[PDB]
Amino acid sequence: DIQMTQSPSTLSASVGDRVTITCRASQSIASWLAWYQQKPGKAPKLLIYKASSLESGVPSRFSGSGSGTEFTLTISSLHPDDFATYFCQQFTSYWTFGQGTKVEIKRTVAAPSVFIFPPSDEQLKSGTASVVCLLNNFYPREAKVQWKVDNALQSGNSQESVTEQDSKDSTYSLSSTLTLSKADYEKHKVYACEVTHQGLSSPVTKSFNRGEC
Amino acid sequence: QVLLVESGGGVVQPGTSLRLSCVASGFSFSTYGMHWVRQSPGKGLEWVAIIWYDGGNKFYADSVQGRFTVSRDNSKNTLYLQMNSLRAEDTAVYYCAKAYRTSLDKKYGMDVWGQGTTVTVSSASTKGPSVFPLAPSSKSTSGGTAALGCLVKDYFPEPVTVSWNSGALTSGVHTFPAVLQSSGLYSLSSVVTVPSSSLGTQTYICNVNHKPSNTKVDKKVEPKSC
Amino acid sequence: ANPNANPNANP
Repeated sequence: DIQMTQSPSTLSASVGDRVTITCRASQSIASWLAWYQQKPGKAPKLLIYKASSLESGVPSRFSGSGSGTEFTLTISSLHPDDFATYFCQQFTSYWTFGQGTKVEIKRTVAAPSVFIFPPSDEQLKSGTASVVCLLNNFYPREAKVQWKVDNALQSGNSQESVTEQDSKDSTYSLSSTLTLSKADYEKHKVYACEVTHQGLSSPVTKSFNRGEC
Repeated sequence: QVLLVESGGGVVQPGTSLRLSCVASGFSFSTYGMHWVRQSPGKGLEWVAIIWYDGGNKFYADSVQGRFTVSRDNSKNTLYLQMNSLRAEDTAVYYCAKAYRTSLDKKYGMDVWGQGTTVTVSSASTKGPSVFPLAPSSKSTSGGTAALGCLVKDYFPEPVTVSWNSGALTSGVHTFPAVLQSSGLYSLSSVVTVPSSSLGTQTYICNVNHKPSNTKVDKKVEPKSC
Repeated sequence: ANPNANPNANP
């Protein structure tokens, strides 16, 4: 019944950096605060309990501080094993959690390779059209992908998917899928994918004409 | 060696009842309080319920109180979560967790969690996927490399597994997390980057397995002339 | 009982 908020929600840092995650309670919780680490597809693991007590086996580079309404989790020197999402939990008034802080690997800005794929004739025979735009090996994760049909911006007809950050090059990849009815699809000519990203000085557009691929 | 294993998750229709189980090892189960916590992409981590060591005191989150029920059979080392009147918001990974050890402390948290069991509340029926080619072209090429792939669309429930050339192709593959379509069905793409030189002399086939429907689709991906 | 009190045996 106490609201915990964390900041920042995403932290980008390099191996060996000192990183600091803060957690704020809406009201005093004394020292009844716990810090968890969670990696994708895995359960949360308790790192620090009652604000400052390191659990058995947790490396000493982790340390928690604070009491009342302000708490901090510090990693003295970041290891590749420490790139994960971190949650704070108060356990004095039921059990509530912060929204999480994703500590991701920092790297040079990388612009996306933009590929476009026309719908398969096999799908058109079934009466549906799906156009796919692919952004490959880009950093940061934040990217704008705008579908255009005869330069008309689309809204509500696309769905995006993004991979987890790669271990090797620490980049992301993203796919956006515009789904139309065969009859809506056969009504327009130029199908285009406009991408706005930090690594791009100007929005890049890849496009195909219906029937020309 | 404290260990908790959840089970009983699956696909259920809204308004039905599902009982989750949690099995304990490596500690005296009869002597510890136990928790249920759930996690959705959009509700973060949410505590659900707690039950006292002896099964007497039980407390619930307001979002589930009246619909869910926590219990335990200490003679079977098993914690239970009985879910009734399920709704779409109850879709989550459900974790069982062990209370922290007795001390002089007045307030108690949790220390060890299980790996989780997935509950999906869906108004949808099992369906095999339709696999559609993402053909390479001049519009899928960059600096001597080409991108090609497969659209795995309109399948239910999760998961699907994709391999390329029967597994003999493993480098350059990005398989994307499935999206839930407003139709209630799932769609995902899997793409691979290969040299443009190979398109003439190398066959690429995506192999899609969907065990719920016993489907195994082999779709060859051919270059387009554009 | 209070939810956050000792839920274990022999408090």
